[PDB]
Amino acid sequence: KRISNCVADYSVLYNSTSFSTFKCYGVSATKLNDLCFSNVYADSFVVKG
Amino acid sequence: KLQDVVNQNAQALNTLVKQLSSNFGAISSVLNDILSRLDPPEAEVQIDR
Ligand SMILES: *[C@@H]1O[C@H](CO)[C@@H](O)[C@H](O)[C@H]1NC(C)=O
Repeated sequence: KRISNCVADYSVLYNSTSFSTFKCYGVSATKLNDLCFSNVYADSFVVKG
Repeated sequence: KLQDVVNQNAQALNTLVKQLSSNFGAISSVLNDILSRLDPPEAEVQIDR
């Protein structure tokens, strides 16, 4: 799903719950709050552990 | 041959400046992003290259 034209607070997404498998690959996870992103995508699904 | 010397140093400087704008096995050719897009523990891994 495409996400566009909005403000994305990293902290609130990061501190919502203790995500079991959480890792950001190409970037250090913290500084999203300062960054700008062009056409981020979200890949939603369900998998087993 | 007089203009040859200046032409030679011209290519020299041109290549010297030009080849920086090139990743060397790096995600990007520009340092300040790699510094600002990853943390030191693996940012070092790229800046060393
Ligand atoms: C729903 O959103 C709230 C608000 O941040 C969050 O605390 C909660 O963890 C979210 N529930 C999820 C992601 O299942």
